[PDB]
Amino acid sequence: LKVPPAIAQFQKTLDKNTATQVFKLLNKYRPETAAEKKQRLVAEAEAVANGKVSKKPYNVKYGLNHVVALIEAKKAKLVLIASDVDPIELVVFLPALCKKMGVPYAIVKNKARLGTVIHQKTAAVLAVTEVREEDKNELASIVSAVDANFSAKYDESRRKWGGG
Amino acid sequence: GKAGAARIYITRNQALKKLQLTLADFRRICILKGVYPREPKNKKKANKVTFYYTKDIQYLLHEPIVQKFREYKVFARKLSKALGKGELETAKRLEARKPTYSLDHIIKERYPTFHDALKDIDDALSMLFLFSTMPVTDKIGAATVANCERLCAEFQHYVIRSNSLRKAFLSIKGIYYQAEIFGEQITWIVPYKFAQSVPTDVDFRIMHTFLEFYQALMGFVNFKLYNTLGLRYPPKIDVAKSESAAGLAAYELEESNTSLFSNFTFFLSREVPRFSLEFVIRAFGGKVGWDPILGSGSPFSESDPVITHHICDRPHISQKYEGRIYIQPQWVYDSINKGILERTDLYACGATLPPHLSPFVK
Amino acid sequence: FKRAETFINNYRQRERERIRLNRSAKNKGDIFVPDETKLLFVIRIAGVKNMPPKIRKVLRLLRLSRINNAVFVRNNKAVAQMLRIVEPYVMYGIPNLHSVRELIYKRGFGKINGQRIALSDNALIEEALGKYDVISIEDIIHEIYNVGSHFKEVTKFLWPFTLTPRKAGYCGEEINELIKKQV
Amino acid sequence: GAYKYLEELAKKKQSDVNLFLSRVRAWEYRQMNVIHRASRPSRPDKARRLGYKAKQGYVIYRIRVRRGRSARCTAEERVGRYCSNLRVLNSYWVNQDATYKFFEVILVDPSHKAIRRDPRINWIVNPVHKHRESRGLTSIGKKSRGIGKGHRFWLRHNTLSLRRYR
RNA sequence: UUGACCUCAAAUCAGGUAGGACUACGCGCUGAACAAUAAGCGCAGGAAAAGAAAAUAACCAUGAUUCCCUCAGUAACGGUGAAGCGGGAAAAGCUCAAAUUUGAAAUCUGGCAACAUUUCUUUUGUUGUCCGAGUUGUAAUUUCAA
RNA sequence: AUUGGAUAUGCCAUAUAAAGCGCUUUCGAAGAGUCGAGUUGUUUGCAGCUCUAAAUGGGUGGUCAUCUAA
Repeated sequence: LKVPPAIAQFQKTLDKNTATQVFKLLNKYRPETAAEKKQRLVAEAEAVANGKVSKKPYNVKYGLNHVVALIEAKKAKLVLIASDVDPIELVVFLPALCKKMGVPYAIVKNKARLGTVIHQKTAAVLAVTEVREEDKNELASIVSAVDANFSAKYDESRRKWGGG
Repeated sequence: GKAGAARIYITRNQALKKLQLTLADFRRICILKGVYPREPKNKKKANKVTFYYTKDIQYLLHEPIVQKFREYKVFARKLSKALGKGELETAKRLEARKPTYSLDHIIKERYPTFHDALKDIDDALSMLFLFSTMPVTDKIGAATVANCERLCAEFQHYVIRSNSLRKAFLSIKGIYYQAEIFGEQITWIVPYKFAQSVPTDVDFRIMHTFLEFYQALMGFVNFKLYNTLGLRYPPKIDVAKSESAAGLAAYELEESNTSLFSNFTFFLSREVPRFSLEFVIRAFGGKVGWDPILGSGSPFSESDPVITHHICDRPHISQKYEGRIYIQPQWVYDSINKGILERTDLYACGATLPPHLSPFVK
Repeated sequence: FKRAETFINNYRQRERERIRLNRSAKNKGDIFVPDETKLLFVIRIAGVKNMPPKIRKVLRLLRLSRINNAVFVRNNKAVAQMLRIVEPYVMYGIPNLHSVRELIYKRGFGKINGQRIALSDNALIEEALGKYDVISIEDIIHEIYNVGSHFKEVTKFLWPFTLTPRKAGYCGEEINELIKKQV
Repeated sequence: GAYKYLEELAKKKQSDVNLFLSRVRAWEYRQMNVIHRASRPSRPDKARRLGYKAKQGYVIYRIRVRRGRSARCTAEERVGRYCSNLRVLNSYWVNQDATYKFFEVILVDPSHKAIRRDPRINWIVNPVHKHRESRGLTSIGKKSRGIGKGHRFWLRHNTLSLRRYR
């Protein structure tokens, strides 16, 4: 069959090498688990129950409403869109919104892989907003790779009706 | 067809289907509990292959072993899930809370009285003794091997304290010890300490399950024997002595012809299997000494002249002393089996070894 | 197949190892030389492809031509210097008398007629070591523990132990604990 | 948010993206049953504003009805009969073609504790809401019987009211 | 490969729930004859339905719904036939979707273990722990009167 | 005997919290196969069919007033 360009673009995903390097940075910024969050909070509870100021946390941003709001605020440095969202119209505007806001974006494979980073079964989109000073060069190198391996590549292919 | 001998016996596939358990799980349940194949008189009529009574299958339907096995398998899958997802903390925490099982109900059902368990502990004692010297492998468990060795040491200490040992025979396979506990006769075989190798031909899963059941039965028997005799179950074990290969010296028997060699101080050098010689001497009420090479914690030393008999299988004794004439383990084994002290001169070092008569042979 | 990043990683390790050997040899020719132990147990932890030629030669001399190979050696200045050179790929510790006896009883195998044969019987040991006054496994274990004159001959006759499945460097008495996990 | 984009994309129903998805999914829905369970709504914006929450006790069901009474009213009633233990909350249009009109019906389990302990949907547990679609109490049912406020929308005029003093 | 996710099934698996009856009043659907007519079919409750204006008005303005009186046998229509105002009875208001919690899913069902509680040994919860749901969105916050 | 709403009072109270009012050199999202148009039937409403939207927009009234549906 013949597919529109806005849906055809999801068949051109990021390559295996760049995606593997992307998830190396993502796995450094996983949100703390429900168990790790409870352990941290109970530890501060004992310091309050007996008797007694931190830094801002660092983690990857997830959630469709949350990430779209971060792109519109230009707070996202890298947006990774799942390639197999069951209703495709959930993320069918995200590549266009990321183009309009100047957000480096990529379409990665296995929405399940995105969910594993955030200790969830499934994530439609992940977004890295701001990382530690140690990983500034690692994120910068990834953004340059996404520019070449995803934006410089395809591009002319994403404006063509796929299938048929 | 649908009644009579056909319903009398249940095929292995039919029994597994009724119990809804896999072949490996059914074998483990049959080994852990009491279940044996029962060939019907009319095999053709019984088939309307292995045959088992429907009463055993009916009892095994409500057995918690199958449910526990599923819980272990289900928990193992969840542990694998956590490792793959990358959350190491979840897998590590779930490892501590992993499922376990208890054999107290099975032991009581299989052995309603301690007499039945003691009479059936001959195989358990032999299995524990055989596994006490086997090398640690992937199929076997290091903790299980240590537990089996500790159980064997506790049983030997209890037998020595109670002087329940009756006969000791030296066989090619190993040392056969016959003891009478609570009237029941228990026979165990202790293999010699040699550089053996795994045959790689028997089923390790079945052997491990049998060893685990044997260890549980041995532990329950040891606890009952210690309580009856007033000993503390489990006996205190010294870590430093255990690391020094002290043998039974580490296991302290703290309280919570039985004198054939009582008036004798036997000494052993580093040329004979002192592991069995010390147990036989201890069971006889005598004093047994070992060389520092064989182990630490020896009450006596080689230079001590208080030793009446010096056990040494070597053909030459350069440092032979006075009052400690060399004797052979065959004389000690013959004396223990017959209950009368043998001739030390006949079994002296450098002399022909007299034939060893098997006490079990009548 | 092999990815490009793998070859660079192997190269970086090779350059990393080259500097480390340069550290130990030049201007740092001092070894720890642990005392209170005349015998030590050295086990090759692991090795990588295209390993340094000096490390391979030391492993060949120390009979550590394969990974997870355990060999007992006598404490000496030359042995300590060789151990320091091959420290990254070899773990050393102080064996115990009980551990040595257990290892000989479980995985004790000698080299008879150029072949690794287990010492399941004392007849083979007596024939192989007739001139060394060794006739049983206990005598060989006692000589190794006491580090006698014939211990070097016994070590040559005895094949290297295979303690297949650890930290790197000196482990001390904790190496004997690993022996319990292997035998 | 993303429901602003989803709901403005749902107004261009014959655009390239929407037309391709309408024809692809219409074929897929025809291979399924007449009434089949939906794992998640095909219009998460439209279900969300009609009272659907992604939580236990909320169920989405798809149903196709033949074109050619109100089509949406019959979809609510047929699904309500199919799932007799659930309460029909609302319903909406998801797709159509030359023959079939496809609808998704939001149902709520009045016996689930997550429904009975939630004050915002606690009202549907009361027996007065048994088969709301059957009595014309849903959104399309109310619209069908011309219920509303204004001039755009019997018994008290066919009777003689005789007082005591007259 | 292991292994996650999505499916598709299965279980005499655990916990639930629907049917039928009544039907004076109530709410839908359907329908002839001599009119939302009887019937026919569907579905509730102690009331139901309706209900907090995409409502009237043209005033000095009114203010959810329902019922009564009046408007009125009037306008309009072609004999049918309302409604606004006005007078009474009663009065109560609110909840979501659409906002980034993002300095921390803060939310929820269930299993299990204790502790309570009872129209009640029958009822209904609390606390702890584990699992699941949930980021394709559960809480707090907001509903234009703001 | 079983209960309801208050009163009085003991204890507990996770308040580092949560509200109303007031003020602004900062903001303010509002429901679509619907509205609507054509046409065909049932009794203006409703229903089918064809088509199918907007953003001070849309509805209903007399440029203005009023309301804020799906």
